[PDB]
Amino acid sequence: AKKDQLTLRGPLYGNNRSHSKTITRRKWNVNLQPCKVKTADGKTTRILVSTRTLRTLKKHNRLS
Amino acid sequence: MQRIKKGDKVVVITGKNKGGSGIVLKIMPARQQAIVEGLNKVTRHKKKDQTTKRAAKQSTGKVQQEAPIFLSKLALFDQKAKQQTIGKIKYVMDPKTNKKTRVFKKSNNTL
RNA sequence: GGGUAGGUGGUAAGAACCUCAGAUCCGGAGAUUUCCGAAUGGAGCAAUCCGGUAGUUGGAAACAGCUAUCAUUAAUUGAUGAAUAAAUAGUCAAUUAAAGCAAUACGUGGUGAAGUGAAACAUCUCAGUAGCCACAGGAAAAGAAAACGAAUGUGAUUCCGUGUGUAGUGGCGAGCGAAAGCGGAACAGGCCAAACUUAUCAUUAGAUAGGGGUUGUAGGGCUUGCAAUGUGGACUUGAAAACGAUAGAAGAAGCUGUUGGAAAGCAGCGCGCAAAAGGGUGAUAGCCCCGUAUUUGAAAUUGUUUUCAUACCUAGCGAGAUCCCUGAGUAGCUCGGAAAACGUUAUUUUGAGUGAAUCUGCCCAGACCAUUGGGUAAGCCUAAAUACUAAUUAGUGACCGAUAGCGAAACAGUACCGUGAGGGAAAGGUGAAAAGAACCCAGAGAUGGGAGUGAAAUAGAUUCUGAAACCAUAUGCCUACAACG
RNA sequence: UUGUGGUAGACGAGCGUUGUAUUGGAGUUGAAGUCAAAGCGUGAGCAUUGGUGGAUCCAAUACAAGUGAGAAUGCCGGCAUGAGUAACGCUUGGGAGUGAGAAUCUCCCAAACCGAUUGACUAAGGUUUCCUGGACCAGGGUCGUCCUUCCAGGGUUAGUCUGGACCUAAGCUGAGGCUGAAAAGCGUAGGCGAUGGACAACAGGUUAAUAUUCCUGUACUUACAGUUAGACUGAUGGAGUG
RNA sequence: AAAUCCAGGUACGGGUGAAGACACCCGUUAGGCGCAACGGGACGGAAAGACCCCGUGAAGCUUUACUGUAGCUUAAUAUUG
Ligand SMILES: [Mg+2]
Ligand SMILES: [Mg+2]
Ligand SMILES: [Mg+2]
Ligand SMILES: [Mg+2]
Ligand SMILES: [Mg+2]
Ligand SMILES: [Mg+2]
Ligand SMILES: [Mg+2]
Ligand SMILES: [Mg+2]
Ligand SMILES: [Mg+2]
Ligand SMILES: [Mg+2]
Ligand SMILES: [Mg+2]
Ligand SMILES: [Mg+2]
Ligand SMILES: [Mg+2]
Ligand SMILES: [Mg+2]
Ligand SMILES: [Mg+2]
Ligand SMILES: [Mg+2]
Ligand SMILES: [Mg+2]
Ligand SMILES: [Mg+2]
Ligand SMILES: [Mg+2]
Ligand SMILES: [Mg+2]
Ligand SMILES: [Mg+2]
Ligand SMILES: [Mg+2]
Ligand SMILES: [Mg+2]
Ligand SMILES: [Mg+2]
Ligand SMILES: [Mg+2]
Ligand SMILES: [Mg+2]
Ligand SMILES: [Mg+2]
Ligand SMILES: [Mg+2]
Ligand SMILES: [Mg+2]
Ligand SMILES: [Mg+2]
Ligand SMILES: [Mg+2]
Ligand SMILES: [Mg+2]
Ligand SMILES: [Mg+2]
Ligand SMILES: [Mg+2]
Ligand SMILES: [Mg+2]
Ligand SMILES: [Mg+2]
Ligand SMILES: [Mg+2]
Ligand SMILES: [Mg+2]
Ligand SMILES: [Mg+2]
Ligand SMILES: [Mg+2]
Ligand SMILES: [Mg+2]
Ligand SMILES: [Mg+2]
Ligand SMILES: [Mg+2]
Ligand SMILES: [Mg+2]
Ligand SMILES: [Mg+2]
Ligand SMILES: [Mg+2]
Ligand SMILES: [Mg+2]
Ligand SMILES: [Mg+2]
Ligand SMILES: [Mg+2]
Ligand SMILES: [Mg+2]
Repeated sequence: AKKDQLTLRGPLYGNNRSHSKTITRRKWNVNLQPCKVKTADGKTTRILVSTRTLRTLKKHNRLS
Repeated sequence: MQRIKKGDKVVVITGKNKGGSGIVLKIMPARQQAIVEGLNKVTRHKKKDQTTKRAAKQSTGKVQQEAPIFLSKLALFDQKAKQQTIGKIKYVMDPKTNKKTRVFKKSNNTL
């Protein structure tokens, strides 16, 4: 599914309000992007994570 | 235990037959009935049926048998007493054999 | 274990047996439990087909009997091991769990309409309802203040009444509608991270396993002393006792006469009651029977509570130092949404982006700033009051009484309809007792008329009572020149 | 004294049904129900007697309602009218017999239609409808002694036939895996999937009902073991054929 | 068997009437009841008129009617040196 692999945070369903306040259901998807996380110098899996989790990994010196 | 058993003398206290003394030949506990010999004589109109080795003859005319009687209408008959009477019974347990025995309540006669 | 003298389940008579060395029956605990079905050795059109492996018995072997095992996923461990040296991916084996169902009912979460109303309709309402899906539990959810809120104030959560149809929110239209406070039900608060310290990991630890700590009238760590050996838990094992649940035992008291087929009705004279609830017995029985009030009883399984011991957790008030720690892609902010009564806004939440500080700190008191005051976010667990009844036991009804009550009083989700999902009926009563009509007559027989049983046969299996519409028979009157709601 | 027509409508006073609570009463010497009659009321309504019926019911004061049926092309059940009317859905005569009863059943002789079919073998489907004996509740568009109806008993025999234990086509399922709010969708290796491919039996006879299946006669195929003789055997893979 | 059926014992002419009468007013005619026929009438039967209109009804379709939206396209921003 269109979801993170480190965390489980997924899409956010909401309303698409326009002028005249017309209601139409819409879905916000997470910014899934591919990244490779080294683990004990091995198993550099190409996991699909969000940019928020990517920033967390970057500030943690690639720790997960 | 049971008020009426198979064998003891019994009489009827209600109905057309009053004071009918007899011996209980068979007791149906489920239907609360009791077959007493000589009492409740019914005469089924015996037909003729021939489909078996015994049915080839099956000689049956006006055979009078026994009709079952409700157990409530029956009452135990006293024998030990010199003047016999109809009464109710208890369920005392004598410690000599530790076995339950029926005893009348208008006298001290066992069974 | 209880309990007896009958039993071999119903339409059910008969034949043949069993049973007083204690049967049938009731209760507790076990044994066996074919095939399909989560189905799981492989398949498949469900109740079928085709096997592998390791044993063991017959055969001279193929083979055939009799056993046990053989699915997938996840976690742990061990062995083996690619591209490519090492190492992973992968492969294999062992152990432990998961699969599914139902209670037409309650809980949480995700997703989520429309009929309709606004007398049209698009904002809005309907409604976060129906439906779809995931996860449970015996309840679930929530929960111990970065809170309410305006005060010499209250001090987790949950549920009920009021506050009130109030403040408010609404094409300010239809409508929607709290949070404080007050009165009640119940009541409980605990525990981690970081400091600091111990031991070990090529100690590059930034990791593992321990001691220390859990906060707001700030707490804890650092150094230094006094007082402590207790009280209490949401807590483990045992032992003992009490109260029950799953079979049961005992359990009082009436005769006579009359109508009647039959008395229990009626009348006369009595009797018992901690029992006058109820059912049956040929009519309407306190005293005919079974029972009920009351007193009792458990070998075995199981529930609640209490006592004792036993683990685990659980402990106060000072002094100095002025040093350290207190939860970060976090709180805020911007762009689109939403939750709250609010149609987005102080508070809560988040899809994208950015991004702080460290008790002279941070958040809050409906934009915002200053003063005052309140509280300690970014970690976790939490009984009780609360929601519901498919089921077990007892019972009740100014609830129904075969067109009513569940669709279903009978063998009803049946017969039947449809390819299928699905839709879905009608039908109860002889008599106290079958004593269910032997026998005679007519007829081929069913059947009918007598006979017989029965109080009643015009109660006869077409079986309680038997209404009307409808169809026939007959006493009496009228009607064939007569225009008729 | 003034009044009393009346729809929509307003107001007031009452009747009736079921049950409950308090009082009293009747009932196998006959209650409710139910039918009939020449009764009483201003109205809803209320009695008396007799027949049938076989066990409950009545009066008063209050209370609570699933409380009042002539209509809804209303629902259910029964019964009329049309009407003994339309219709009875392609096939004749006679002789003998059974039987209580015969145009309709059995036998015989004809007769008339089918004859690229109303004939014979089977697939699919149907699921006992097949054979024998008995019966004439119901069904048969009449009748019936008769039936594909009902009752009782019986009937389907495979190494070679049709399909599995052999193989694949379209397609289905599909560990891993990919994709997707969830359910799920796609899909690799494997596994299914004939309407196709490969594979050894023919002739006759027999029962009321089975027959390449049972019996007779003559054959063939595939496995396993022992034995004789010869030969080095050669697949999970390659190639040819299929 | 069937649709039909408020109960019927169900004539004609002129008139009347909700405006075209088996049933009303005034006259005329006609013994009771069948059977075989043919359709004049019973505004005959079957179908809560399909035509027309009404309803602040429904549905299908169309467009430069309104409000939106799938898809397509452009830019900013993150992955992004
Ligand atoms: Mg809407
Ligand atoms: Mg025993
Ligand atoms: Mg709407
Ligand atoms: Mg509207
Ligand atoms: Mg409207
Ligand atoms: Mg909880
Ligand atoms: Mg007893
Ligand atoms: Mg007693
Ligand atoms: Mg009684
Ligand atoms: Mg803020
Ligand atoms: Mg809202
Ligand atoms: Mg402070
Ligand atoms: Mg303020
Ligand atoms: Mg804090
Ligand atoms: Mg019913
Ligand atoms: Mg009925
Ligand atoms: Mg069917
Ligand atoms: Mg008779
Ligand atoms: Mg009848
Ligand atoms: Mg009757
Ligand atoms: Mg005359
Ligand atoms: Mg004349
Ligand atoms: Mg005239
Ligand atoms: Mg006249
Ligand atoms: Mg008036
Ligand atoms: Mg009454
Ligand atoms: Mg009467
Ligand atoms: Mg009503
Ligand atoms: Mg009719
Ligand atoms: Mg007729
Ligand atoms: Mg006619
Ligand atoms: Mg005719
Ligand atoms: Mg004709
Ligand atoms: Mg014909
Ligand atoms: Mg003919
Ligand atoms: Mg010809
Ligand atoms: Mg043919
Ligand atoms: Mg059949
Ligand atoms: Mg036959
Ligand atoms: Mg026959
Ligand atoms: Mg016939
Ligand atoms: Mg053969
Ligand atoms: Mg196959
Ligand atoms: Mg084939
Ligand atoms: Mg044949
Ligand atoms: Mg005129
Ligand atoms: Mg109309
Ligand atoms: Mg409109
Ligand atoms: Mg509308
Ligand atoms: Mg772009």
